[PDB]
Amino acid sequence: ARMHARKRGKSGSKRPPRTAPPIWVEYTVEEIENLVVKLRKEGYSTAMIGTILRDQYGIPSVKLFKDPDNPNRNLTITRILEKHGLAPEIPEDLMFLIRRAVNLRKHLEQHPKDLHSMRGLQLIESKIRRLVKYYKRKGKLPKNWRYDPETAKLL
Amino acid sequence: TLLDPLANALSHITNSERVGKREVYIKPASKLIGEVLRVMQKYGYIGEFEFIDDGRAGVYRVQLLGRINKAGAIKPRFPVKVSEFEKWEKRFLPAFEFGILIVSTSQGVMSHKEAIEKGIGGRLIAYVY
Amino acid sequence: MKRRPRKWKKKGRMRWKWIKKRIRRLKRQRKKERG
Amino acid sequence: KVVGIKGSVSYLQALKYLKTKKVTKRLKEIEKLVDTLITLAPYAPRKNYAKISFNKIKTVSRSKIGSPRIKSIMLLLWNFGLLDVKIIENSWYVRKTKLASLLEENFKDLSPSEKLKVYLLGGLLVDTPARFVYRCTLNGVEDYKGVKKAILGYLSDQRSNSLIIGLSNMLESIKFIEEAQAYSGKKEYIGLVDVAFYGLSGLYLDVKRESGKLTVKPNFRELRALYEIDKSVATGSDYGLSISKEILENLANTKRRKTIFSEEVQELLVNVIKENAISISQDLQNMYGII
Amino acid sequence: KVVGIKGSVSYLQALKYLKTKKVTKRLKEIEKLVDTLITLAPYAPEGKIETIRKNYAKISFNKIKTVSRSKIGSPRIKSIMLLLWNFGLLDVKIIENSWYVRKTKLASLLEENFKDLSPSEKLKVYLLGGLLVDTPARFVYRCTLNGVEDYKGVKKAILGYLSDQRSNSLIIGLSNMLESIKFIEEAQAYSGKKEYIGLVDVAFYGLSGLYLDVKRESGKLTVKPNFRELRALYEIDKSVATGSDYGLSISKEILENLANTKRRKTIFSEEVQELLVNVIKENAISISQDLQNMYGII
Amino acid sequence: GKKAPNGEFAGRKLKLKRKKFRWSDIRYKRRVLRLKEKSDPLEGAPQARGIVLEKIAVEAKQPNSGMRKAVRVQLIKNGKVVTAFCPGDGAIKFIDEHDEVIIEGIGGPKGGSMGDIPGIRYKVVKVNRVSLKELVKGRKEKP
RNA sequence: GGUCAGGUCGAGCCCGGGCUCCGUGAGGGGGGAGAAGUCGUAACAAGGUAACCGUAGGGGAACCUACGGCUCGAUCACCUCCU
RNA sequence: AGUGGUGGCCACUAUUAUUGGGCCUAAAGCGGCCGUAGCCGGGCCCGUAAGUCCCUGGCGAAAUCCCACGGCUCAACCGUGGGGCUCGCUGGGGAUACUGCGGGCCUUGGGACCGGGAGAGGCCGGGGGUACCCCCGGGGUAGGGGUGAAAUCCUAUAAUCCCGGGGGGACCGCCAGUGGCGAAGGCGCCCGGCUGGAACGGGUCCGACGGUGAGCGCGGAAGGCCAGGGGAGCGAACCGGAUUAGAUACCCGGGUAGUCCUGGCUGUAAAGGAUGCGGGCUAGGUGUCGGGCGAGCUUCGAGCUCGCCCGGUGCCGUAGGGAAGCCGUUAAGCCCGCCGCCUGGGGAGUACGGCCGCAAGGCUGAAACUUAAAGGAAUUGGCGGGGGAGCACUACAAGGGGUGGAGCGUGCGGU
RNA sequence: GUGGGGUAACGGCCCACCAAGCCGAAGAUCGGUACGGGCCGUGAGAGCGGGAGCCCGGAGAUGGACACUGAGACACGGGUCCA
Repeated sequence: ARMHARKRGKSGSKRPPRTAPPIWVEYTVEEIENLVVKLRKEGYSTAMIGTILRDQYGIPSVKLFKDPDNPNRNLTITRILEKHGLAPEIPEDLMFLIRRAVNLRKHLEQHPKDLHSMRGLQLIESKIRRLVKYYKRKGKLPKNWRYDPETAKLL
Repeated sequence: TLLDPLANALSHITNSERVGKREVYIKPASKLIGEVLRVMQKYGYIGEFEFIDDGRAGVYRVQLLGRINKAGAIKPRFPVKVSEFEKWEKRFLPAFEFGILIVSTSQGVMSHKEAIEKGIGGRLIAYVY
Repeated sequence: MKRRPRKWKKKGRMRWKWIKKRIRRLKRQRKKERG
Repeated sequence: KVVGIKGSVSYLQALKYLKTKKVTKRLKEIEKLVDTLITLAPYAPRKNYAKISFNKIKTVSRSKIGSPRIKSIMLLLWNFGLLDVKIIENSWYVRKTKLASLLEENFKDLSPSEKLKVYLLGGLLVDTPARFVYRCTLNGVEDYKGVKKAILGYLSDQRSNSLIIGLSNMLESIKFIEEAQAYSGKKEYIGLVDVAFYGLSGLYLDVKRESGKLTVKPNFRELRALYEIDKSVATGSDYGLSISKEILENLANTKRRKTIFSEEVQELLVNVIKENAISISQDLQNMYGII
Repeated sequence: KVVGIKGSVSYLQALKYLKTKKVTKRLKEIEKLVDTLITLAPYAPEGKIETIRKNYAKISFNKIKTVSRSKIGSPRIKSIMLLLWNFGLLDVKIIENSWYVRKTKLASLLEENFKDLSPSEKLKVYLLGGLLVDTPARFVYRCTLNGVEDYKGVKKAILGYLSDQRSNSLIIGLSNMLESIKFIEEAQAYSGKKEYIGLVDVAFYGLSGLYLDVKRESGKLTVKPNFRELRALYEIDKSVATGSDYGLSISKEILENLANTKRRKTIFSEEVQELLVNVIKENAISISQDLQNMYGII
Repeated sequence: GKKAPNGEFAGRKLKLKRKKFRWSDIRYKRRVLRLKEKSDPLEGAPQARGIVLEKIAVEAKQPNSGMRKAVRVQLIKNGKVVTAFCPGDGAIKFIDEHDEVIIEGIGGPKGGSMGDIPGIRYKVVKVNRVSLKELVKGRKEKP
């Protein structure tokens, strides 16, 4: 994470170059479909869904399995949650950032003098706005959609 | 942020050479990079090379033969017609035909001497001698 | 008012701080009598 | 805008003791304060002024005096025309007028009380705001409403140009002094007219607060004493105000009041006034005139 | 005493865009600031030094911020507040370092009539309403009509108008403008140094936002009229005879130019024009005593 | 960092950058704004005609010591007053008060002063339309 | 082709204003080389109170002192790295 | 048969730098961070042909220019013939490598989640802490204080000093380190609450979402300023004592603003690593900090020793750089992207002007004229009212004689 | 934009009406500066600087302003006024 903290720390994580999924996965594409719809039915976003699936269920990655409905695409959790109407409208990361934004703005309301968190607010707001600008360049949001603290409160 | 594979590749090659190691592993491997690696190998400046599917971007493994005085990437992709190569050759070579230039042309990226023989201009990408 | 570091070496010179302050006092009086 | 001062409504009231030989701590405090300001004022015979940082110019005398007192004395000095003052919002500037440096160098060797009294009388002599209030007393004013009527009369003659600024400011002050007295029984603030009544109080008048009002009475012996000198050099318009027969007669029929100062002081002051009447008049126009 | 603003001497130069429909970020901040100030100002008639600080509103400028999380300079706020006071919309008193503001009854009336109207035209109607009723606005307006082009005519007009005692509704305010003129025109007429804004200046502005154009680059602030609109404004002023003429009439030279013009577009649409006309005609005497309080002794 | 920009589509700002810094030098800015041509007392002329008023001798700057002769002249072209150095031996003897003269620049560094004389920017070449040098040699005769 | 009525183009002249350019012009400061006059000892060796910077005041001047910072700092020595 | 002097223009000049310049010490990186346009941008598949390239028609007029030939005796000049001249444009055909544009794939960059660990990360409520000053009660006589000496000053209406008790305001010792954290200035007493994050381990997610930033925006040491409170000590100014030829100082005795809390302004510093930031490469040796892993120890607390991996922090150091100082994987070596700055020295950070700030001031900012150097690094000597070591007789400590007072011999100055 | 006028001719060139546009940080507006090209001087070249002498195009007849003759004109060697 260098883009603001400017520290080149490497806590990233690695995936081996496997092209076909391994054999020891005793579940099939429909079974992982059943489990992922169960999981998101239980109220989890993609990151925690995939973590627990690779953790307790053991399947290393759903990206190693090819979507039946398209030969060129490798199956992903987001696509599956899009299949059944369980993907979210506002992309998950940005919803999280809005939630943290309203959180910090409240704490800041009851605490004006901590300019350190003023700067933090400035940071997280540039973050959300960059993500939103990008997604506008892609068009997965309504074009009139634009940040407001108050609707974030409604969020 | 990594932005240009080729320049990092050729710089990495030269920095291996002035030490003079044997094996180099260009992490940013691309199809155009492989074509380039073919180019000077057809003048044996390098030994064999191989592609390795790393699952992310490929990695090229290359042996050196200790015959690269300097191998730089002309970054601003100057387009040049046939009749004026001697100016650009003199821009990047020590002596008359002392090494090569790699030009991207309508047919496919490769060296400059043949491109004069075939009489097709192009876009300079790299020089080496 | 972007002070040159070269002027801070006291060789053949008066301490820069005080020359700066002198220029400021002169500025004060001149702007005053102007208006 | 609201040129008013707090918590000092009686501070100048002490000034009554000027005419009498007694002196109290507040009186000498006032004398040193006015000396400090008057010497602080530049004088060239927004380009010839000086800014008054109260925190800075209150330790000049190792006293720690209240700012409202300094504001009040500044207002007084302006009223008596010895000091040119301008007020950028929350800021004060000072400049020495022509009368100052015509009284200072001349009459520096007297007692502090003598210097204060001669300054105030000098302000009285010439058509200053003080001269207007004094002629108003000669007409028989005793309350702010009387001055309201007097100035309202004076502005509608088209001779008020030389002083229109001062009376405009006085009326502005009155617009809220009336509030501070008419319904407000507790006089929280002071105003220009109050300051003008003081200074005269220490010269020839009596001032008594009355539940907000500033009820005023004259002293006819001393009033006559100063009236003779006023007649001695009449280099100031009466503002077309009529001295009432009651006051003119009361000035008569009494044991002759002494010269309030030494006769040499009086004649020398008369001299310097006559010898500079024009320059002081022009300066005063600049203070209050318009054309 | 002197009243005026430093630094922002050109900030109201952008008000002239109101005549046309050019749109600018400067104006975009201007009118939003105007109606924010109108919002925070309360209407508690009352009025007394104790009434101020109780039923007036303190202004801390630092909190007053744009919708950008980028602040707005103080002198601009000061200038705009002084301006829209000068047009009778506010009542502002300056106790040191704490300016206290309250709504005039014209405020919370023009607003109430026009809540769902465009911002630029909202500001326009505020200006016209201020001009129509007895304010210094009307004074400088009729001064323009008489053929006054700079401060000099304003000063002479003031001296004449105070020469009646009928100048009692708007005496004290006019005196304030006189003082500002006295201390400003000197540096704005001799040595031509341009660093402060007088009440004569800001008065010329707004009108320049309505129907004037002011050439500043002379040391002075010399202004010329726009007869095209001035016919419409003369019409609407005579439509509601609720502000006096101040005993100064239009010179024939202006009148003939006024008659010559074609029919300029009404400053607004006609329905809002008549709504303004009849609401101002309503509560005529009440606004008269309100302006009497604000700018008159009795 | 690397000198920038250098790209295919960045020529505009590189050009702007160099135009900006082209103001950094002195000679180009002096040429374009024509500073000499509004400060020049010679009005760009290699040689100018003048009338002399007074003879003045000066002391060489230290450590060089020596009494250098020169004259002060008013220009016929415009009327400014300027001093011209007299080179040679016994030169001042030929020149006298109220003499027509022709004068050029001293050829100092950037045209400035030369050597051991201070600020003097000019030397005479002809006096009364007769060249100085031969009178210094004495081959000709002053009129 | 002359005289008058209307319309148009349009220099040249009077009055008012703004703009800038040039000349002179009492009076005021600072800039810079000269060698001597004279007040001082400020910095450089710890330059004799280490030196310098930022802010404020004072002093005839170099300056002095107030607080935050710096090694373009020294005097072994110094906690103590290395040895 | 021209040469000399002056003036102006290109080269000299990589001192205008795309080819092809510098910014730690020589002038040159803003104090820090955010980000708009602009510029530069990971790879794979399909298309396009806008750029890019090859061929082809019209056109870019002449004279000047290069070349062969012919005439003028040769030449220059002219003619005949061939070339390209800024050549910028335009019709048409083909190529698709890359750049552009459109459709799809991928994560490696980047962002996102999740688990323990770390820390002067903050704001907030409480609790203390030692020390100091004042005050009260007791004891106690006869001074204390301060300096090189003293003095001023406090004190016998009991001073200095000891015990008891009360008030007050600041500050949070040793633990402290070449710890930690912070974007920077900066941040340390204990507990509880609120918030910001970072590294480490997992790619579970997104799919280039980037990098830089003109214009913009934010907080930002001391000091100063506006309003209010507070004002233990310290201490600008000021007032005394002392030192001196002189003291406007250094020392000492006091003492105002200040230094503290509240709200706002002011936007500054040797804010210096005198080093703008992001990516790729590059011998090593070693420590600590922190996270993870593996061994050994264990009174069983990741509590103690060793190896490795990652990030931060040094020190030494190969190659390599550089005038040298020195640097050197934490670059000041070699490549890629962006921004700013610099163009001899003074004049000068000044004049005018603009904008900002209540003000002191801030942010932009020349010219004339004057100069041959200024400046940087290191070498030798010299010097230090620097530092170590060692010498005694032209020195000193122990010890010892005697000059200078009187007269004369003789010398030097003096007359 | 609608509809006309006059012109050799299209057009806001003009005129009556109807609308609110159009340009500017890939720098309008304003000022300083200046005929444009073929070219020429210099340089190893990248480039830098300049448009005097011939040819091509543009503009003028002391400054302004306005007509007649005419295919062609506001006409250096034709006309009228103003300065």
